[PDB]
Amino acid sequence: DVNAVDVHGITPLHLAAYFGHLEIVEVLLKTGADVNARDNRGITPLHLAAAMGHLEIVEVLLKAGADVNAFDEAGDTPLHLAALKGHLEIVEVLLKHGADVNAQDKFGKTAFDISIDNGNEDIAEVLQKAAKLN
Amino acid sequence: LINCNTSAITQACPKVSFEPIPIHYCAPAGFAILKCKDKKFNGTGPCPSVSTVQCTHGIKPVVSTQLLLNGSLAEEEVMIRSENITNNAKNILVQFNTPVQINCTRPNNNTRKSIRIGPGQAFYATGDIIGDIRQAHCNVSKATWNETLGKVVKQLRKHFGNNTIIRFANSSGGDLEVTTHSFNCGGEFFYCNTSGLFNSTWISNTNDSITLPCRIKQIINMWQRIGQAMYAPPIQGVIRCVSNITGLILTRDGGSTNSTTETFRPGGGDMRDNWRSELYKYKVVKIEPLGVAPTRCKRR
Amino acid sequence: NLWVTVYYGVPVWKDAETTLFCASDAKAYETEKHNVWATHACVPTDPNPQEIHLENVTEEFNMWKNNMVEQMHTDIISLWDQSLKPCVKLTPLCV
Amino acid sequence: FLGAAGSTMGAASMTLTVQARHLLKLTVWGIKQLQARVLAVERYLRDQQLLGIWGCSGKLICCTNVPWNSSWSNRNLSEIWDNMTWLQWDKEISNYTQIIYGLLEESQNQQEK
Amino acid sequence: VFLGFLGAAGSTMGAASMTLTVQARNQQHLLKLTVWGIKQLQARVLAVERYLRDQQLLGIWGCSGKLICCTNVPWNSSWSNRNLSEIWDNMTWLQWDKEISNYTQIIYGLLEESQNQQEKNE
Amino acid sequence: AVGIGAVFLGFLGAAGSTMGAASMTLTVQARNLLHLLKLTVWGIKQLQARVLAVERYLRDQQLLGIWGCSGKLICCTNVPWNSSWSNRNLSEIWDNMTWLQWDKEISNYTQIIYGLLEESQNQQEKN
Ligand SMILES: *[C@@H]1O[C@H](CO)[C@@H](O[C@@H]2O[C@H](CO)[C@@H](O[C@@H]3O[C@H](CO[C@H]4O[C@H](CO)[C@@H](O)[C@H](O)[C@@H]4O)[C@@H](O)[C@H](O[C@H]4O[C@H](CO)[C@@H](O)[C@H](O)[C@@H]4O)[C@@H]3O)[C@H](O)[C@H]2NC(C)=O)[C@H](O)[C@H]1NC(C)=O
Ligand SMILES: *[C@@H]1O[C@H](CO)[C@@H](O[C@@H]2O[C@H](CO)[C@@H](O[C@@H]3O[C@H](CO)[C@@H](O)[C@H](O)[C@@H]3O)[C@H](O)[C@H]2NC(C)=O)[C@H](O)[C@H]1NC(C)=O
Ligand SMILES: *[C@@H]1O[C@H](CO)[C@@H](O[C@@H]2O[C@H](CO)[C@@H](O[C@@H]3O[C@H](CO)[C@@H](O)[C@H](O)[C@@H]3O)[C@H](O)[C@H]2NC(C)=O)[C@H](O)[C@H]1NC(C)=O
Ligand SMILES: *[C@@H]1O[C@H](CO)[C@@H](O[C@@H]2O[C@H](CO)[C@@H](O)[C@H](O)[C@H]2NC(C)=O)[C@H](O)[C@H]1NC(C)=O
Ligand SMILES: *[C@@H]1O[C@H](CO)[C@@H](O[C@@H]2O[C@H](CO)[C@@H](O)[C@H](O)[C@H]2NC(C)=O)[C@H](O)[C@H]1NC(C)=O
Ligand SMILES: *[C@@H]1O[C@H](CO)[C@@H](O[C@@H]2O[C@H](CO)[C@@H](O)[C@H](O)[C@H]2NC(C)=O)[C@H](O)[C@H]1NC(C)=O
Ligand SMILES: *[C@@H]1O[C@H](CO)[C@@H](O[C@@H]2O[C@H](CO)[C@@H](O)[C@H](O)[C@H]2NC(C)=O)[C@H](O)[C@H]1NC(C)=O
Ligand SMILES: *[C@@H]1O[C@H](CO)[C@@H](O[C@@H]2O[C@H](CO)[C@@H](O)[C@H](O)[C@H]2NC(C)=O)[C@H](O)[C@H]1NC(C)=O
Ligand SMILES: *[C@@H]1O[C@H](CO)[C@@H](O)[C@H](O)[C@H]1NC(C)=O
Ligand SMILES: *[C@@H]1O[C@H](CO)[C@@H](O)[C@H](O)[C@H]1NC(C)=O
Ligand SMILES: *[C@@H]1O[C@H](CO)[C@@H](O)[C@H](O)[C@H]1NC(C)=O
Ligand SMILES: *[C@@H]1O[C@H](CO)[C@@H](O)[C@H](O)[C@H]1NC(C)=O
Ligand SMILES: *[C@@H]1O[C@H](CO)[C@@H](O)[C@H](O)[C@H]1NC(C)=O
Ligand SMILES: *[C@@H]1O[C@H](CO)[C@@H](O)[C@H](O)[C@H]1NC(C)=O
Ligand SMILES: *[C@@H]1O[C@H](CO)[C@@H](O)[C@H](O)[C@H]1NC(C)=O
Ligand SMILES: *[C@@H]1O[C@H](CO)[C@@H](O)[C@H](O)[C@H]1NC(C)=O
Ligand SMILES: *[C@@H]1O[C@H](CO)[C@@H](O)[C@H](O)[C@H]1NC(C)=O
Ligand SMILES: *[C@@H]1O[C@H](CO)[C@@H](O)[C@H](O)[C@H]1NC(C)=O
Ligand SMILES: *[C@@H]1O[C@H](CO)[C@@H](O)[C@H](O)[C@H]1NC(C)=O
Ligand SMILES: *[C@@H]1O[C@H](CO)[C@@H](O)[C@H](O)[C@H]1NC(C)=O
Ligand SMILES: *[C@@H]1O[C@H](CO)[C@@H](O)[C@H](O)[C@H]1NC(C)=O
Ligand SMILES: *[C@@H]1O[C@H](CO)[C@@H](O)[C@H](O)[C@H]1NC(C)=O
Ligand SMILES: *[C@@H]1O[C@H](CO)[C@@H](O)[C@H](O)[C@H]1NC(C)=O
Ligand SMILES: *[C@@H]1O[C@H](CO)[C@@H](O)[C@H](O)[C@H]1NC(C)=O
Ligand SMILES: *[C@@H]1O[C@H](CO)[C@@H](O)[C@H](O)[C@H]1NC(C)=O
Ligand SMILES: *[C@@H]1O[C@H](CO)[C@@H](O)[C@H](O)[C@H]1NC(C)=O
Repeated sequence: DVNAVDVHGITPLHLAAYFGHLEIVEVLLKTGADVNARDNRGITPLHLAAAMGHLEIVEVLLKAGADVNAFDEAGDTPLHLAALKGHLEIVEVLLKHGADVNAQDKFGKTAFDISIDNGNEDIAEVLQKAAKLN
Repeated sequence: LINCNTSAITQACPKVSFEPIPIHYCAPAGFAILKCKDKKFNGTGPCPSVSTVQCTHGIKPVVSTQLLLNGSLAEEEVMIRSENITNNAKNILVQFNTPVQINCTRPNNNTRKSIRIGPGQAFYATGDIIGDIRQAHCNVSKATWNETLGKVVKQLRKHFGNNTIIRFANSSGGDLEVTTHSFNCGGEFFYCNTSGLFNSTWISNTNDSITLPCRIKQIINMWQRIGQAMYAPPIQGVIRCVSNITGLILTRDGGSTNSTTETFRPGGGDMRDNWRSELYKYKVVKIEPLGVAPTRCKRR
Repeated sequence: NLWVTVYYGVPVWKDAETTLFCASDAKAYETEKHNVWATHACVPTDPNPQEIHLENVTEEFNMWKNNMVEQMHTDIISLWDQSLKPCVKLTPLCV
Repeated sequence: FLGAAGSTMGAASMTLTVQARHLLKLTVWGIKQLQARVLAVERYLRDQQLLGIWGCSGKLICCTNVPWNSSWSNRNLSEIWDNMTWLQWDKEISNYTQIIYGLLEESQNQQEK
Repeated sequence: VFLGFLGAAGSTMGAASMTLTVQARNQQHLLKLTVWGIKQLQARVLAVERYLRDQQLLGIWGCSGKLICCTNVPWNSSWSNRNLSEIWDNMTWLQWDKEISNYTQIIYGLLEESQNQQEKNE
Repeated sequence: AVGIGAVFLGFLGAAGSTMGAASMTLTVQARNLLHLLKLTVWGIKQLQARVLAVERYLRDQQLLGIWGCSGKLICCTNVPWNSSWSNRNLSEIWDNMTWLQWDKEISNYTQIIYGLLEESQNQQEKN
């Protein structure tokens, strides 16, 4: 099934974005899978694609219509997951789509503060450039 | 630009139980099967004792890479077989004289939790609750498998010099079907790390179980044709399969180094090699009774 | 001079290629796909297989050039094509 | 007929003259035994129909007046009868089997004339 | 045997003799398979029996083992009344025994009597 | 046992007849030769009987055709007749005796008769 769902809310599109395979992602988005499919914890496939560091999967999801500021149970945008593990290009692509730099999670932490906390200054400078040009 | 357009087919997964059943092959009418009972078969060459049979023995159609789980046992000792020696491009196949019993468990509690604090708690928890579904660890006994490795290096001394040492490394790299031991129990395909299994070097005049991790992947590269596939999520119940290890597939790294230290890696990847490992000593023939022979005989 | 004579009843075999029928002792009480393929496509096994051993025989074996395995490979391809169907399957088709 | 192949050429030439003298399960195995026996009989009659062209029909040992090239045997032929078996000899002349059969059939054609 | 004969039945008889020569040089699914197998085996067994009967009839005529055999019975113009030049070109094998079906038995008996006379001459 | 198994006893008739009459009537007698469980289990047994009859007939025909008489019911062979086998006239055996008593006479000798026929055919093929 294209839109198959388990008891925990994970569709095959979540695992396809997780495991880093572009062909299954394209095929599922061609057949009509939900680009904004949400599980019990509010995770979108853009979250798993952005956090692990797969660029083209993020591009295929965003041109299919995925939400850029999508919020999970904890209120985390895919920008927070992109800046969580030092992925500069995913942050740059999400700001090219228009991710919110002022978006805060349930812990009140922005992408600015978690980029500062993780010690990756290069992502923080790009986020500062994006916030200045907003 | 050459038009290479992929075609995909989506159909609902049966999610059914799957076990291999030993099947036999028999010759049809007008044909016979020859079997060699010599222990030193050598692969290519003459066989001293050839006997005719009407059917094969028990063949279990098992697909596995770098190891053979369910298969026939060697009769007398360990033999290796290869098409060419030091060609470094053809697989070397080993049948063990004694079975190495391997057992593998997967935890089905699904209660492993960590008290995470700070940002990223939701993604950590999601990664934990996903990885509890896809994680396994198989057991290998050191005491029996080390003895079989000591037997197979003793058998490997004959083909290569026996003056320079040989050693074992892990898989070189490439597709995940080749680099990891891919085997199925209950319809779920397990990719098992074998890096620590082949870890030791061997020099001449020479109770715990080493665990080996196995990650479950839903996307497989199928062995029939080239391509990709996707299957059903794994069953929430526990899957435990208990079986021997009968065969081993090894690729030898060719060495231009003057020290000539031989390196062996687990290869596999071709199941035709796996079914050649069980049909090594069998041939199919037909009967031609009419023949000619010249002699000094006049007609009428 | 030499002349050609013909001889019949001579025990000479030649290697060849034929379709080999599978044999499997399957009961088909279970709904296993590997079991039902064995029931649908194979016969049961030999009860008393006749083993005849030869005293003097010379035979050159070449199992790497063995054909027998080439048919059984496509047999297992058919076996898991009828036994297991994936949720999504993809193959490249290039002009 | 494939048995006793361990003997040599000159011994097989003598021993061929000696040679001259649960219900669904049982049905599906007996039917394959019947295929074996019926195709054995059919192969025997087909080979006798083939041998009827050469004039040696019904006779196990026969003689013709068909000329034999020394290039086919490529051997002095004195020692092939005592120490060399049939199985090696058939593989010696495997490339040159159809042309001598064609030589027999036209030789019997002028034997008709 | 009999199944392969029927192909190319209506071709011309002169080429049919040569292609005759180069011819004669030569759980419900399981139950259905076995019952059609035993039907095919019964067909093959009766084919072998009919071949045995016709070969023994040729042995009565003295033509045992010969698919093409020459006899000494003279041809009678009242049997066919057909020219020799066009019978082998412009007539098939199937029309020939349709053209003689009342007269084949006297030919059979006189051939048997000629073989018996030839045996008596020895 | 239908067909070939019937004609194995087909020539058994007129067994007590005159020796000269049966040999003429061999040609005439040879010329005179012409629901679930029933077809799956029962049919293969009659198929076995019929193919056994065919196998016996071809074995007997091959043994007859060893001596150069393939397809011939009556054939003359160049083997001379030793006087120690019969030491009787040609007239009285064909005018008085029968086949059963004659095989009772030559059951001791027919084993070397078959071998001497094979040797004579081998000598014929040698020259
Ligand atoms: C090499 O050969 C060995 C020997 O056959 C194989 O080892 C077998 O491995 C399989 C795993 O794939 C084992 O099968 C498991 O059996 C469990 C026990 O239940 C069985 O017994 C009860 C009572 O008799 C039956 O009612 C039941 O149907 C089973 O036959 C099952 O619990 C397992 O899963 C079952 O239950 C789940 C519950 O959700 C279902 O979803 C499943 O579909 C399934 O029905 C599983 O079937 C088997 O026992 C092992 N045999 C042994 C130890 O002798 C190796 O797997 C083989 N190697 C390879 C690579 O295949
Ligand atoms: C089995 O493997 C061995 C190698 O382990 C093969 O031997 C090698 O065969 C190649 C091909 O013929 C040889 O290459 C040739 O070298 C000469 C110069 O020596 C060159 O002039 C030719 O043009 C050609 O390149 C090579 O020398 C030889 N030996 C080695 C590498 O030591 C062998 O052929 C293989 N046999 C089979 C049956 O696969
Ligand atoms: C066989 O064993 C070797 C040695 O352990 C394995 O090599 C290791 O491979 C992993 C990736 O598979 C490497 O990790 C990577 O390191 C880079 C370093 O920059 C890092 O950027 C990546 O994020 C990743 O962590 C690891 O370094 C490497 N180790 C060595 C010593 O080279 C190899 O993978 C094993 N092969 C198999 C099939 O098991
Ligand atoms: C085992 O098989 C190998 C196959 O390569 C045999 O190797 C032969 O070695 C000789 C040595 O010069 C070559 O001339 C041959 O071409 C090789 N191949 C064959 C098929 O003979 C080896 O001799 C075999 N050993 C035993 C004990 O049988
Ligand atoms: C198989 O296990 C080995 C460890 O025995 C893995 O090697 C480790 O890989 C991680 C990932 O980069 C490194 O951080 C470790 O330092 C490595 N340890 C050693 C001892 O090399 C290897 O990656 C595993 N194979 C697979 C395919 O996962
Ligand atoms: C692993 O190998 C052992 C050793 O051969 C197997 O145990 C044998 O099983 C067969 C089948 O019933 C018996 O006939 C033998 O007597 C057993 N031998 C011993 C020494 O116990 C065992 O079955 C194998 N495991 C699997 C899953 O096949
Ligand atoms: C060839 O056929 C003719 C005509 O059929 C035969 O003619 C016979 O003629 C006499 C005349 O008194 C009749 O008594 C016969 O009954 C006719 N026989 C037949 C078969 O009808 C003639 O005998 C035949 N034989 C040959 C070769 O001349
Ligand atoms: C008829 O058969 C007898 C034996 O039954 C033959 O008698 C042999 O004759 C030779 C010499 O000619 C003796 O050396 C043998 O001892 C005799 N007996 C045996 C048992 O061989 C007799 O020669 C035969 N006659 C013909 C004409 O063949
Ligand atoms: C799973 O639960 C059982 C029973 O509570 C326990 O004995 C076992 O150790 C648990 N497994 C793990 C891996 O902790
Ligand atoms: C075998 O591996 C499992 C993990 O799958 C582990 O719990 C168990 O302790 C291992 N067995 C031994 C004897 O170490
Ligand atoms: C699994 O195999 C190991 C081999 O080291 C053995 O010690 C252990 O007892 C086995 N466990 C079971 C449950 O059979
Ligand atoms: C066990 O393995 C070690 C290498 O880790 C080796 O030195 C030792 O000889 C082995 N024991 C045997 C083969 O009995
Ligand atoms: C080792 O190699 C030598 C050649 O140097 C050879 O004679 C011997 O048979 C080989 N094997 C052993 C076990 O020594
Ligand atoms: C083998 O495993 C040990 C584990 O302690 C590791 O330290 C070592 O690097 C591995 N490789 C070799 C060649 O010993
Ligand atoms: C064939 O086998 C027999 C077995 O008794 C033996 O006596 C004979 O010498 C063998 N023939 C050979 C080796 O040529
Ligand atoms: C050998 O074969 C040739 C044909 O290649 C043929 O012309 C010749 O007659 C044969 N015999 C001899 C003795 O050359
Ligand atoms: C063939 O063998 C005989 C007998 O040993 C010998 O006289 C003759 O010279 C040989 N001929 C050849 C061509 O070797
Ligand atoms: C028969 O022909 C093949 C064709 O290449 C050749 O390889 C083989 O050596 C020939 N057999 C002989 C000459 O005995
Ligand atoms: C059928 O007749 C046509 C007439 O043109 C001829 O070409 C063809 O060869 C004939 N087919 C056969 C099988 O004789
Ligand atoms: C017909 O028969 C006559 C007389 O036998 C003959 O001369 C002629 O060639 C035959 N053929 C044709 C086509 O007239
Ligand atoms: C063959 O016969 C037909 C009439 O059936 C006639 O039309 C045709 O012209 C004839 N052809 C030959 C070859 O004589
Ligand atoms: C052959 O005999 C039948 C029997 O009455 C008859 O109908 C037919 O006309 C006859 N054919 C010829 C050509 O005489
Ligand atoms: C049987 O014997 C009697 C005695 O006179 C004779 O008349 C009769 O013809 C014999 N039977 C046969 C079939 O010869
Ligand atoms: C055998 O026949 C001859 C000539 O007919 C005769 O003289 C002789 O008496 C007969 N002998 C016997 C025993 O009948
Ligand atoms: C015929 O045989 C019987 C019994 O052996 C005998 O009584 C009778 O005299 C014989 N007749 C002739 C003419 O030999
Ligand atoms: C034939 O053999 C039997 C065997 O008991 C014997 O009684 C009989 O006298 C023998 N007859 C002749 C004529 O040798």
